[PDB]
Amino acid sequence: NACHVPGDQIFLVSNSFTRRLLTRTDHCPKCDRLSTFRFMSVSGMVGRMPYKPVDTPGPSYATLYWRKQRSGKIASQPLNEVCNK
Amino acid sequence: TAVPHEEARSRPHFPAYTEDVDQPMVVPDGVCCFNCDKPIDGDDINSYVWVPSGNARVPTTQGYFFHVKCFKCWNCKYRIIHNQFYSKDSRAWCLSCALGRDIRVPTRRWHTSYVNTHRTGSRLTGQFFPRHRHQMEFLF
Amino acid sequence: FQAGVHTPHGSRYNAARMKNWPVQEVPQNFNFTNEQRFKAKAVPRDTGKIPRDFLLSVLYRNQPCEVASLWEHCLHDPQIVLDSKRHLREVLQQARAEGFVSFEKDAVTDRWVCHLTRERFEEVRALVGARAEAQDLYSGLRGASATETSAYSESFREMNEDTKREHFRLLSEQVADTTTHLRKFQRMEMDYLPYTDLNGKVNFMWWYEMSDTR
Amino acid sequence: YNSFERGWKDKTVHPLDRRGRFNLDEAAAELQLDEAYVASLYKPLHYTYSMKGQRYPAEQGRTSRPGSLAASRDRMFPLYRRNYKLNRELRVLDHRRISTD
Amino acid sequence: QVGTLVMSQAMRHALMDLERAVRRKELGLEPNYLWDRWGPIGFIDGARADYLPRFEHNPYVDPDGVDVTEIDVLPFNTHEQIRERYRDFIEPDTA
Amino acid sequence: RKALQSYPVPPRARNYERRWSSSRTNPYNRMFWRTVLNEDFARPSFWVSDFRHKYLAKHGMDYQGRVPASPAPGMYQGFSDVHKILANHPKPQRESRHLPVMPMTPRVVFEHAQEKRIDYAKKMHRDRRLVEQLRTHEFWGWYMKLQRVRGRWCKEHGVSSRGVYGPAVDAAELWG
RNA sequence: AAUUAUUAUUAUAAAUAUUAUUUUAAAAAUAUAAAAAUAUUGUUAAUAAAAUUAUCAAGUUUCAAAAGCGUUUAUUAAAU
Ligand SMILES: [Zn+2]
Ligand SMILES: [Zn+2]
Ligand SMILES: [Zn+2]
Repeated sequence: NACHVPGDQIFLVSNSFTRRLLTRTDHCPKCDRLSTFRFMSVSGMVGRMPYKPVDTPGPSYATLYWRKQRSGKIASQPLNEVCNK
Repeated sequence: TAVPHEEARSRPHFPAYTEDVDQPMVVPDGVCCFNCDKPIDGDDINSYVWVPSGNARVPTTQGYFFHVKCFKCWNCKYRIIHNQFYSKDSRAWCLSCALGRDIRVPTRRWHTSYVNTHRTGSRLTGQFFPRHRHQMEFLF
Repeated sequence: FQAGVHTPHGSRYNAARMKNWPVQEVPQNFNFTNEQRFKAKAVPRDTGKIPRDFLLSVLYRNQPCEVASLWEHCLHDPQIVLDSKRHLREVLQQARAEGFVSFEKDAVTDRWVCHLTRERFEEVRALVGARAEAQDLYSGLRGASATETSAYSESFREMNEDTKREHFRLLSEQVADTTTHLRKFQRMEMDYLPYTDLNGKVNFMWWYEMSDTR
Repeated sequence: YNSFERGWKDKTVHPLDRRGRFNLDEAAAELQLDEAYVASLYKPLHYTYSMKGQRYPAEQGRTSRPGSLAASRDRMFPLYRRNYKLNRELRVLDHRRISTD
Repeated sequence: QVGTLVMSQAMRHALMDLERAVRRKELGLEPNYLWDRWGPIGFIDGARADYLPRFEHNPYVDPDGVDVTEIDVLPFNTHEQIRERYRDFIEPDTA
Repeated sequence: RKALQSYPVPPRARNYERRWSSSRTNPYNRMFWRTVLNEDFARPSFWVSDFRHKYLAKHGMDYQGRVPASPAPGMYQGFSDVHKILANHPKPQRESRHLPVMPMTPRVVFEHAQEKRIDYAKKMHRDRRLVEQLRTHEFWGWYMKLQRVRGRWCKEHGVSSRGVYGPAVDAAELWG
């Protein structure tokens, strides 16, 4: 939902920061500096549309496949925790 | 894409914002002009015309790279009309000259193509989000 | 994080305590309803530099390390900046996406091994260098009688002749017992504060110092 | 509008873009970009280069009135005077560059 | 003026191609002077003739890293300091 | 309507006609495939396609080689607006051996006036982001001074900035 | 174009500026339609070529009558 010079992140955009939507400026963690991000794809909405369920627009078939890699197959590390504290 | 058929976009012919979370699609560091061979600024700029020919790999880790001013036909030295070029032995040749034809001067702008910069003209095609089976979605 | 709320009792993880958070006891009758177990929106953990600079110095020591017994190592460092098993795993997701660590199931076994990725491997080697360069300053023995540990210079060099792998074995549990005494008389208490960047993403700025209680 | 009476005033001038105070020429010195040029980037291109543009009539400045002296368009708007060195140097083709004989 | 030749833009691009041919054999490489493939029909190599008041968007590029620019040829103004600098190229061989 | 012979270069977009056809853009990519694919489409451009008829006569053969481009010096000397009795090539030369020079027709000079106003545009953009990557680049660098000076002040004044409650509502890591 | 009006005058070129003209406490019509169970043409001279949509905006089939694809001031077995 936003990438980098070489990396990615994720964020739901409001109405107020619609200007910064296409390309941002942010701290790229695969670096130590602010670097301009892009908008590789959508991941939902910041609020409800009238008369519609919680996931009115739906994230995507795409941004889900990005999620199913981040959370997804964590089977490398249910060790050190699963959801507990 | 995979997008079996009848699911791709129809009126503009292509979906906006090719999501590419599978492979990040960044400009490489060992990058260089195909036509000129001078190293290219990493990513801070749109002085380079980055043609990622879908998945390319061979021209560079990603697709061919050209500074906006090295994007001319090498043999005839004018612009690449309608931007279809012909990679002749690692020096982009104009299709008409590279094809044997000889009409060797255009009308509008001679030594600089009409091209877009940094793939912005090449993102009408190639590698939309579901670039493969990608069934990891609905499987458990 | 409290003893009996999200976690079973007695699981008071002996790691960096959060600052000002009073650990209070809950009766051993407690249990959420079948739905409150799940609402429970936790507090987000720092994954920034100081944990990611501290975790990697661990995984640089124990280069191939079974993930299961990884947490039992970060507890051992005097500079543990990690609140609990949850914080480690979230940092371990961060450092995973950064490209620093790379889990591989240890083919001969069925457990993954946090391998420091060869891509950014030469970065952490420098990174572990600066901290050690800046850590040996503090110790009151480094500088008072440097010759007390000049007995160590030769030994460990000639130790690596016969039993280097067996030397540090006892040294490993030795520090594990001596870092606990410290961790009873001082811990790195983490005081955090939220803040909103120009892009409206509320996140927390952190810092850590050592609380002296004795 | 914290006015209580709207007008040509108390219309909060920039209820956004809070990162004010840009020292262009100071910043232009870091980029080594001809301080006179950089400041021109940040005003409508009508005002600096020899481009077709639309000017407001009060901006043009009035003849010498009984109430006020002749207020030329420059002495009231100094940083809008076109710089025709900077135009020519950038936008027009010099005899030199095509002198063939 | 005494001897300072009025160098048209065509010249200061003909004196660039000469200087670029010097630097090459000053680098030790082969000085492939452009106008020694230039014959009575134009480029003998059957190539498109490179016309001299060359556009600034078609600068002659040699992938050997030779620098010649306006700062280079402006001192070679008068007749004398080229007949000795580019002696080896402007002069034909009669042997 | 401003006859095309007035424009320095003939116009890019060429509007036509067709009451029953509404689309601004000329369909290129069709005018391109023909021409590239079919040799004949574009008139031979006399010279590069003469020089046969002069090889065949003087050599008894088809030329059977790639014809040189850039017409020889001395050809088409009476012509004045060649541009068609050629490709768009320049009027070749005099019958001389002087180095090739573009005869600065009103057209060639205009192209110079583009490749300077192309370098002009790409330069006014290239250094907007160069100063835009100071303003926002330094605004962040300064904003983090703010969250630091706010970070320092919010510890001595003890404003935890996390609600009316004490941290004992935080330590639960519930909502409350 | 009667104007400071519908109004990017598209000859060019370029691509991240936090460039800066839009009153206001209601229901009728109306312009208009978000939302929403059944029904599917019973409405009508006649449904189906009839805005946009991330729920990604596309009816299928048969028969009869009907040429060229250009071109028209009441737009077609007009006139080419
Ligand atoms: Zn990055
Ligand atoms: Zn290039
Ligand atoms: Zn060519």
